[PDB]
Amino acid sequence: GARTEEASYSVSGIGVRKNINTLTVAETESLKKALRAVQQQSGPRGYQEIAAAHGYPGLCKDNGHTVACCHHGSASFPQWHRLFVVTLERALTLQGARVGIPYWDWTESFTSLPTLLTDKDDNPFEHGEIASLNEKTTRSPRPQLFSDPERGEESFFYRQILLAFEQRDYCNFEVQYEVTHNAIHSWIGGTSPYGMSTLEYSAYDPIFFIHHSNVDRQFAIWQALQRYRGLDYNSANCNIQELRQPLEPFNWDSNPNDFIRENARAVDAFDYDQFNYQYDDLNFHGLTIPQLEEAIEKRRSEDRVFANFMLQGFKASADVTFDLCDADNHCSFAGTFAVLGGPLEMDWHFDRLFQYDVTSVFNQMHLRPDSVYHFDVHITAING
Amino acid sequence: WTIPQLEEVLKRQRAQDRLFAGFLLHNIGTSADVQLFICVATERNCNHPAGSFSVLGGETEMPFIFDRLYKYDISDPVRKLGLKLDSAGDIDLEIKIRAYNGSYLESSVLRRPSLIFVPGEDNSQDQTGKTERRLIRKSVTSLTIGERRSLVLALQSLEEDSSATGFQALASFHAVPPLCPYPEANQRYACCVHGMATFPQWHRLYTVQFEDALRRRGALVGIPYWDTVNPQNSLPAFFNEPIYRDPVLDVDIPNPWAGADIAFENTTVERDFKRNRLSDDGEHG
Amino acid sequence: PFSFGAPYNLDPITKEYSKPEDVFDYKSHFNYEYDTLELAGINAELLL
Amino acid sequence: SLTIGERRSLVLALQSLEEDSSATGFQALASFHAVPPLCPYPEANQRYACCVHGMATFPQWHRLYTVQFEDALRRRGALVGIPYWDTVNPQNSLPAFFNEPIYRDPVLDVDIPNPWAGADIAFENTTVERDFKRNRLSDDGEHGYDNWLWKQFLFALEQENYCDFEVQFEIAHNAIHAWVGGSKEHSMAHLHYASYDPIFLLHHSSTDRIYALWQELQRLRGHDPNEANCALELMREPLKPFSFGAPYNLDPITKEYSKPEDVFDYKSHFNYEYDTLELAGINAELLL
Amino acid sequence: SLIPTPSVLYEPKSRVTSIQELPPNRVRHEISHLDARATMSLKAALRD
Amino acid sequence: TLQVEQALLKHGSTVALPYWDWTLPISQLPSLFTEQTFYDAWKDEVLE
Ligand SMILES: *[C@@H]1O[C@H](CO)[C@@H](O[C@@H]2O[C@H](CO)[C@@H](O)[C@H](O)[C@H]2NC(C)=O)[C@H](O)[C@H]1NC(C)=O
Ligand SMILES: *[C@@H]1O[C@H](CO)[C@@H](O[C@@H]2O[C@H](CO)[C@@H](O)[C@H](O)[C@H]2NC(C)=O)[C@H](O)[C@H]1NC(C)=O
Repeated sequence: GARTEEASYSVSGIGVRKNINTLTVAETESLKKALRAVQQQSGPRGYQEIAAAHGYPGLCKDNGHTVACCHHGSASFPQWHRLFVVTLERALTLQGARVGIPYWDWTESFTSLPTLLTDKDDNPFEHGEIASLNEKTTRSPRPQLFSDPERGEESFFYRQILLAFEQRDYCNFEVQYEVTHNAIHSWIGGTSPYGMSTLEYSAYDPIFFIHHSNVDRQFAIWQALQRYRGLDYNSANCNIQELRQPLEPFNWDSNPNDFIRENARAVDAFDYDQFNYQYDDLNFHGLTIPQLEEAIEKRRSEDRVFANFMLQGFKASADVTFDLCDADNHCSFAGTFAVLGGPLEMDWHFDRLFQYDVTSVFNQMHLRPDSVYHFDVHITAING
Repeated sequence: WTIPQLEEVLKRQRAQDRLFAGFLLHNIGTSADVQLFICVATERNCNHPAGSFSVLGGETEMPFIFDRLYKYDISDPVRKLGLKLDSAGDIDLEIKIRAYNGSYLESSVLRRPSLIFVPGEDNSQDQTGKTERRLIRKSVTSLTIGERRSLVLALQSLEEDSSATGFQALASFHAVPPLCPYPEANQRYACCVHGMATFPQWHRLYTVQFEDALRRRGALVGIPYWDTVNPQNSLPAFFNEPIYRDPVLDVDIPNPWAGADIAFENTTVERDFKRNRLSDDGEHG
Repeated sequence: PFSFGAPYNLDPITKEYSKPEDVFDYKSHFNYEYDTLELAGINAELLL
Repeated sequence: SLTIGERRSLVLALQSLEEDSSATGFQALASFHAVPPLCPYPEANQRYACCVHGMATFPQWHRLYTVQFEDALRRRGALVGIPYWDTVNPQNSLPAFFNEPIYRDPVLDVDIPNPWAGADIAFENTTVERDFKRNRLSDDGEHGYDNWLWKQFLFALEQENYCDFEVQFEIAHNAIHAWVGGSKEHSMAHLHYASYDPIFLLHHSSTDRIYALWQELQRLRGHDPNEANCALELMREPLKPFSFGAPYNLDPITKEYSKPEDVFDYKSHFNYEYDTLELAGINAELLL
Repeated sequence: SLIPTPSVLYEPKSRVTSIQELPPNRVRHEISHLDARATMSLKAALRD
Repeated sequence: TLQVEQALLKHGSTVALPYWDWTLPISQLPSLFTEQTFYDAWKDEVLE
């Protein structure tokens, strides 16, 4: 007879996260088959129950309310989703995957969905099914997704990223970063409530994981540029008391992984050295860290006007628009954004304010702030 | 980690590409350290370090020189600084020497460092799936010892054969005995097409008929051609000396190219080289 | 006599090429080429 | 195998180049290769030569140098690129094409002193002398073709890595230099007098041919024919003095290919190609 | 002393299998695959 | 005119002497004749 001498399936020395266009046939098919297999099978590597952390039925309790307490507006947002994606990657590589999940950046002037979502035969990325309530999730792209009226054919999110990277302190990054995180979710969810604009159906679509990989990437970009500029790059100096609680449910006994269990905290989450996941080329449009600083410098060296807000939750999901009307009431579009919310969440709050650059409209319409004017804000639900 | 589960971890580590820096080093007198700086263009400034390592040295130590280069990894600082992983032309490294007692040494004591990048092991197959067999013909004046010996031995082997695919039988197509248009007809004559419109076709099919057979018989190269358009003050010795001296065996063989004899008529053929004007020159060279 | 087969002519590779009408593209029917189609050190365009 | 017409073209071109004294002349080329040394930064107090010897950029620099010579010669007027002299085979005797100091021009029905026999140096007014060792040519080995450098080139032509190629490529390159320089220092054996010798061109053409052979030798093994991964710290700058423009690097093609990376795509960048990518009467397709 | 003292390196065996290329003689075909030309050539070259 | 190009080629000229045109609108004598001195960058001298 003969002995197999196989298995033991070590999960360590985690590989790389390449771009969507830097993939070949073998790796793509391996990733898709692994995703389908882990979506089918149940257990510790159970995709459905591991994704149940963002929606139905909810697995968290607060003041007699059952929710999915994935932080979605507090000051601990990035690390929760970082550990989420790490858990998914570890689960998929435990069964024999090849590399970590790719990232689909949006800062380019893309005119359509990537090639991953355009496949038709046995690709799990196209649709998501939940046995708990038995329906198919649907994507609702909108024409404004590929159109930007404020500046032009440049990507909408470039302005948000540049107005997010100038500052130094930490807890004033989430305020300008969560809006960009959630606006894409809302737009890709579209008019169909069974998509990503909601919360219960936003967890069973790989687009969610790809988006979260990209936002983790840009958070790492922020960390690296802060390290270069010479400030704190492993912790935060503001709002400590919420940066110590266990990152539930990762501190339960239902954690198949061991490493994340003991260090499923907030401060130690700022370093990914031990988590073993790494990026290939974190460059930004081919512009590197020795370039972003003076790009931001030349952006902020001029005079600007900001339409500051104080956002708050209302347990619902709806897009936000605002229009500027001068003394003669020449109402005109100036900008828009979104907000994250659902019936299965807790009433979050922003510790600090929110900023938005509106210099273009004033400079074009000669509306120097010495005059009289007003903004009308419309809160448009996903059904209009 | 025990033995049977870290080998795949090492393979995974080697799988992706990495950056590196190369050092050469020897005895310096006293144990000290090294310092790395990543000089990057803006002019250029050098403040952020990559890493460091140390060397051992003492005044009583045996003088020595190493053989092969020493590898160090700078992948983590390079990637964190975020420049191009592979197109790292503009990065320049800087060397600083820290002594044990806090002193410094000028970097000229050691050789200038290099920079090395290695691609990952993502490659699966490297060798070409299949080559292409094509024969190439060269002039008689551009032969070398190896293939010349190959050709001469192949021809001398072919000549002395007496089979159906023998030299005599193959060359018998041209003339006597006549075998054309077919032996069945009571009229027998040769059909070396001459003056008609199939001359090149017949005389090229004849040559290829010899060529493929001889290539199978053991020639690495096609038949050499004695171009005559240019002047020939003295004809090449390749077909003059009856005896060819093999370099390998140091043997002497009657060269088949030098001459040959007829089988069924058994009478030697000579060559009339009228050197009166075969070496023409004209009045413009 | 190349039209004749065995035993008069033994090789098979010229039997299918005994037709004179299709023995011009030697580059594809005989896989044998020259070093260069030169003439006494003069190439095609110069000779033209 | 060169013809009489090619010999005439080459001899007239060399006679032309060996007489003018412009910025494009034989003395100028000697200046580019060696003393007076004006490298890398001419205004610097230290004097250095651009002949990069002892690194990975040696083949690229010499290939670009031969490209410059080819462009100059074809501007002068010639029908073929500069031929290569191969020494791998054991030659019975030295070819007389440059050995014979008097070349017979049949078109003009006259004789001309051959410029390939030698030359003279400008700023010293002394003629460089040619030395030979017919014993070196006679060196053949037991198998005849197993010459002294045959084994060396064989050992050179299989290194999968790139940066370990030049380490013996340089010793092969200077082997012929030693074999032809002789006792005299004013000869091929010294760097300071290398472009004053015509055979320099022949030997370096042969070296470029061998490098070209390796270009597909590695390609059959399936790798990058334009890879310089292990020399990034040295490939960051254009090759000198070709990085300059006026008044030295007059040729715009050399100026705009002054970069070291792009010199690898020579087959489509310089419209010149050796007829036989071959070594010693046998092609690489079975050398593998 | 102007050159460092040298060392010795040992390049070992290479147990990888290789497919050698040789002319289509001194290569032992199988008997059935032989054709008429080969058979006649062999029998003549033996009876000789 | 023919009597001079061969002489210049013998004396080491890379190109022959071209012609002077006036068909195009002519304003001033062309620059190749205006200057009187240049710097060689080969002997630290000048030449008219
Ligand atoms: C369709 O539009 C209605 C009208 O706004 C949305 O109803 C809101 O959300 C829930 C749904 O019953 C309730 O709180 C109220 O009916 C509305 N609340 C607020 C604050 O407007 C409804 O949600 C929309 N449909 C979807 C799928 O979102
Ligand atoms: C640190 O150690 C080095 C190594 O010994 C010292 O350098 C030597 O200094 C002595 C006298 O100071 C000289 O005689 C030697 O020639 C030096 N050798 C070398 C290799 O530098 C150095 O002086 C020490 N630091 C201080 C501050 O004294």
